[PDB]
Amino acid sequence: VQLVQSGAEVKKPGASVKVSCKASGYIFSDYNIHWVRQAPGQGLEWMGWISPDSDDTNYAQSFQGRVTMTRDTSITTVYMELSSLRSDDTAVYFCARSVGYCSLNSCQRWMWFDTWGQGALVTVSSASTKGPSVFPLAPSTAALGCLVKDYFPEPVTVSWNSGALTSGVHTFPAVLQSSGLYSLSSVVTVPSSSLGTQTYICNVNHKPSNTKVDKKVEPKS
Amino acid sequence: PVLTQPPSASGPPGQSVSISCSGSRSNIGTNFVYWYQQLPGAAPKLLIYKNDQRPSGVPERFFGSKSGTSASLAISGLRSEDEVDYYCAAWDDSLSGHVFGAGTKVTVLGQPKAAPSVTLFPPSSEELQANKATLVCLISDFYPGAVTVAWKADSSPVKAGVETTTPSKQSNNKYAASSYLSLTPEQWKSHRSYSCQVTHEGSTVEKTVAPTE
Amino acid sequence: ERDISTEIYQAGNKPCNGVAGVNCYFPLQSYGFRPTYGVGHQPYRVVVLS
Amino acid sequence: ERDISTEIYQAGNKPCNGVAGVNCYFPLQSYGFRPTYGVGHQPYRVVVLS
Amino acid sequence: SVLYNFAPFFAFKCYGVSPTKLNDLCFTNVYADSFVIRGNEVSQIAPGQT
Ligand SMILES: *[C@@H]1O[C@H](CO)[C@@H](O)[C@H](O)[C@H]1NC(C)=O
Repeated sequence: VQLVQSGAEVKKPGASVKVSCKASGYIFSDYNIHWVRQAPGQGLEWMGWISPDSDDTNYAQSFQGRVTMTRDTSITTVYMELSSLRSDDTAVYFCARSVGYCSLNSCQRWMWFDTWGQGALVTVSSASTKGPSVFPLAPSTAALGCLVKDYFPEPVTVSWNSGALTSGVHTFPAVLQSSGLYSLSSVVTVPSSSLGTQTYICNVNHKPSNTKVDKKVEPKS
Repeated sequence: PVLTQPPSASGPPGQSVSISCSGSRSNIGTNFVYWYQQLPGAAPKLLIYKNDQRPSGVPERFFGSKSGTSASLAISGLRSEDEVDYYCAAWDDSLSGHVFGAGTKVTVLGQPKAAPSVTLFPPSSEELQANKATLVCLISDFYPGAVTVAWKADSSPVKAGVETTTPSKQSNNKYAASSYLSLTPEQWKSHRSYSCQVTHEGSTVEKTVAPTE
Repeated sequence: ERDISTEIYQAGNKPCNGVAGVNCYFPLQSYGFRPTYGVGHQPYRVVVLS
Repeated sequence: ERDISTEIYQAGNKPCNGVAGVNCYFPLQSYGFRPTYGVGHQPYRVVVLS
Repeated sequence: SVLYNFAPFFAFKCYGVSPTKLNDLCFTNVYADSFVIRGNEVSQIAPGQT
């Protein structure tokens, strides 16, 4: 059955982030859950388990006080708070259900994480939460691009001529910046005969800031 | 503790390939070892439990076993499903919890080489009237990824506040890298010109543009 | 119970009495044992005592 | 006399101290306690008096 | 004692009397039969398996 979980967004280091996993269909009094994270550039890492029918809680040998685990039997949800987030914890956290039931330390040989759930990426960085700023750009078929800077947080949606222009649209992946903000570009491939005769519009939307800014790109002579 | 795994193991289709996973004395050798695979951008599933058996809905070509303190997994038939990665899940007593391998990348034994197309974009006059100048130059449609961007002010490689990302796999199995470097607008206007010479396999394409184009 | 036979099995209603058609197949399929084959595709001399 | 131990029991000429799988076996074994079973596999809580 | 020196085994799970106590119970008829199968087939050679 489905084991959907609720993610979060970027936040300052050292505070507390709450992640929740919801269960349905099966009886949530017979199956343990396990909490494993997945960061880019590395593999899976295991943290600990709880039980839905008891107050059992177990921790990894490296996370003894950084994580405390919470049970909500009436709501049929399970919660984790992470205390004092480091820098190298930008990962995808997975709510995993294993068949059977174990509380003892020596019981864990026969458990395998059977029914996984979709994870969500939570992040650690440092920047202010405000809308994107669009930077004009001149061309070097003639190629021209649209630059958007200091948007916080991810993601943004790019459209050209308010969706009327779709051919040749190619966005770019977000770069890392030392100042804590993020940057992105959108370069289109248009013919050079219509560089100035037919002029396009660059648009971008950022739903966490609920702002929309439009421009009018023009090549320089 | 952790287990040693090959970073990459590959095999041509039509036959089988083997993936090894060693362990310590009290990691595999007293405890069972399980095999997990995960699709890119999805959730992992279960393939081998109790070192021999398989759950329902898994084809019979996936087989693995262990003899001593190490285990091996062999897969036969690599068309579209064995390009995913595999993990060697087990249990030990030192960490008192489940421990996982580093990660094995499985590929198959082919795309033509794409020449890089770098386009150095000078800042527009709309940036100059707002007192800003971000020098940008992007490389797209190149394979394999071996690009290296050098910020040259026509007489010397100068690097300051470099923001370089990694190439990403698009829908055409290609790459599109990017690199930004913001400058003070008077510093950009003091330059006679600018160039982004990227070295992709040795086919360096010179792209020098004027500030006034 | 061991069993030895060589007659062609028919998987449908087509009577095959010496031929092997689209639904008539040979019931004795042989292996292939190459060193190219992996760990799980090699012959093991399975002996059982009763 | 109770006995708590997880050392590997050997059943062959080769000695086992941390290796299992071919002739050496882990001594504990877990019950598959399910309510699907009948009358002969249910978990009976047994208390004794001496 | 001339049993365990015939190369390292792959599967020796037993479904009855222990292999080390075989000297302590004396039999009247033991059957021996053998064949070769692929490595993907050793698992289902078992009592009650498909
Ligand atoms: C099986 O017979 C061959 C034939 O000489 C011999 O070399 C080998 O040692 C025998 N196997 C064993 C386990 O003794």
